[PDB]
Amino acid sequence: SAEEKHSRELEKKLKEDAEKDARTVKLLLLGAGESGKSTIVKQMKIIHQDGYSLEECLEFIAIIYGNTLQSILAIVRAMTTLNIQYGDSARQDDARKLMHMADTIEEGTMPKEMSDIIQRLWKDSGIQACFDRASEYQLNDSAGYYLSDLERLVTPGYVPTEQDVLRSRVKTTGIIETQFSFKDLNFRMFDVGGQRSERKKWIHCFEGVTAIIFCVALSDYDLVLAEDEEMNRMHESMKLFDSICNNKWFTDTSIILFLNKKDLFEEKIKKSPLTICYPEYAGSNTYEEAGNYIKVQFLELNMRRDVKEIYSHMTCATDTQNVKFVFDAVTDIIIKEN
Amino acid sequence: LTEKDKLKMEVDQLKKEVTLERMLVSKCCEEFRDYVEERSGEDPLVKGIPEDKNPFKE
Amino acid sequence: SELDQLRQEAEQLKNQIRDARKACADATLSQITNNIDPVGRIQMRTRRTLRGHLAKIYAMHWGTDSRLLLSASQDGKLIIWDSYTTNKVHAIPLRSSWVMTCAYAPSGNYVACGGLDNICSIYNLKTREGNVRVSRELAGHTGYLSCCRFLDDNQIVTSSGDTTCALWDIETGQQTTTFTGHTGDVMSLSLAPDTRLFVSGACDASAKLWDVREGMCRQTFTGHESDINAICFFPNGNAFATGSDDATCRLFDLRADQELMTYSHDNIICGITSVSFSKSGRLLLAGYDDFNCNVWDALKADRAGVLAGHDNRVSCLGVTDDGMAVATGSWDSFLKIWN
Ligand SMILES: Nc1nc2c(ncn2[C@@H]2O[C@H](COP(=O)(O)OP(=O)(O)O)[C@@H](O)[C@H]2O)c(=O)[nH]1
Repeated sequence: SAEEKHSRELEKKLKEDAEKDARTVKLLLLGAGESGKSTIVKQMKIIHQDGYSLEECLEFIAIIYGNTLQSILAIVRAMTTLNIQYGDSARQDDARKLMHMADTIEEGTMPKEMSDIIQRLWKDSGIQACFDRASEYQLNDSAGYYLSDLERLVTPGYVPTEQDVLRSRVKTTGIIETQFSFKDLNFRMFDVGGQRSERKKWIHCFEGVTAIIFCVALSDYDLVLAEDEEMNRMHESMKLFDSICNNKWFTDTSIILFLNKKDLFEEKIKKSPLTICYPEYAGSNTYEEAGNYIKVQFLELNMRRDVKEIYSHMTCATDTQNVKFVFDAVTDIIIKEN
Repeated sequence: LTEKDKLKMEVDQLKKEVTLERMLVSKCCEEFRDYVEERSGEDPLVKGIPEDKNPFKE
Repeated sequence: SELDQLRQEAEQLKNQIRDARKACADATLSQITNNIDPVGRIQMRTRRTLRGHLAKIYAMHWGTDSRLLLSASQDGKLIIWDSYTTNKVHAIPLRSSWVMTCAYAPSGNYVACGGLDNICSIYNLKTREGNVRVSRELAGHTGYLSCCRFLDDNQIVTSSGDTTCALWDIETGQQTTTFTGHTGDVMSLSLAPDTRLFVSGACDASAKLWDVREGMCRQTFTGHESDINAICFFPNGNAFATGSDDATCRLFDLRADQELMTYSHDNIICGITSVSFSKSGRLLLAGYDDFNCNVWDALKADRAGVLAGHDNRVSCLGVTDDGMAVATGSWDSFLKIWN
């Protein structure tokens, strides 16, 4: 029969999908906002999928300009909130103009007049003093990155580099999945992204994934939530991990901890005392001790019956070689364990 | 804002609902019952289906 | 104070709603139906086991011809089956495999689905065979798509984890109306037979009645202890049933603005995932986390039967328009037709 034949056709295709699914590694990325999940996903494209096309990089210019403006306005508004005086009075007029322009120009654009003001502001000592006190307000991680190289970004013929792309941040909703081949296997990595809803209603969807990569921003140890300036970001991240690690749907799941932003952490640890996060901390505020302390705080949240080890890695998600290296280590254990 | 405004709208919905003209349970129930009783006798899942009229027979 | 005085006026208005509710509570359905003969032990047999999905099935919906139905699985496939012959009509590869719902257009011309991608995708069946043409992607929700139902070929209502429901103009992909009010993820919705009203169930443990043309909430129904995961309109459009994580299903009457009956049993302790009335409305069938579908006597609240056959949660179910069969979907990757 025609219908019967068609059904047989569909079935032979379904049979392929099953064979393929059998040889596929599923990786669920989890972690608080700004922990490094989107960046890891961008790295999979750069490392395992031939990076970004010319046009794709060009599409990132608007995002990069948005991020850059957003960063400077944050510092500028903090001048008032923190009561920090400009190094040069003339900067006041620049700030006033920049703020008017901000809600006048099209989103994602960077006029010469704007960049000129931004470069002048960036050079001011008051602005620099405010920038160093980022912990006290909400500032993008890439603020210094883009602002320090603003001239390049606005030079005609400018084409975003992979690092420029990696440093970007775009607001999106919905789950994001990336698929690729590596080590003669298929990989499916997903990040739930902008998911405004209760986790309990969807977390079961991931029962059975090959492994969970939990991202923690080491540098969040002295930051607070944008929406709740009373919630320490690291405490929030710990609650998230506690909830996930001890969840009934992941009793025997392989979990790997990515202690991310080690580069920002390494610099911050020389400025901020870890005790801001852990009052009881009695170690030395060094990259070694402090980072190990944070690692232990997270690992100790694991109350699972199956005591299988939760591997930890100090990472810099924006560093392609670091990620390529860690991911290579990670995948080896997975393949040689699952 | 937010907390107050979500709440201000909460109370704003109640005010509307509080003016609901409710019907008697018994009338509702009786009408519910009569509806079912008029057709349960022909409900395939209540009565079962003679094999010859069952499209899901082998 | 402002907040507190608001907390006050709200509660006062609430204790005022119940009293009004009591005022109309002169009797109970079970009293009114006590003189009715029991339906006896309902014994349905598995007539078909639809095998094809590679993973958990999360949703299904019967075609209005009571023969074709579509199922959604996180294997990233939307399959359209001929339940009579068991022949697969289509096996649509979705852009996102994290689907949580699917609908069949009354016309049979389109199907729709969505999930963690927060989008409701429309597919044109009257175009491609096997796979099919994605005709529209309705973007707008900021939380997962939990349910969707076509009113016709150009309109569809959706419920989301972002706590809202919406009406969409398909040809435009625009949201013609947004339904705000629930304070918890909306898990399910059901259209009144005349498609002029609809009800939704949510994690705020309440159900709400909505006017589709006027976009506002007419009534809100409370009673459940936990999240309402399923909801369904009763055939006469004067009532509907809910299924909740609290191990109970409930029957609510619109006109009386309250529940008429609770369906439970001390030995049934898990959550409900779906609900559906049989053609006459005599039976209320529900899917449970414990792997069964329990059949309830809608009028007498008696557990009349059980549909045991799945080896994992029954995630969805549906009764055909002609009332001849019930289909159950399960996390065990199979769908079964019972008669
Ligand atoms: N310097 C630095 N920036 C990072 C690192 N990991 C992520 N970022 C940046 O921090 C921001 C937030 O990371 P993203 O991946 O968007 O976080 P997500 O919210 O978890 O998706 C982005 O601007 C990233 O480029 C890291 O190790 N070092």
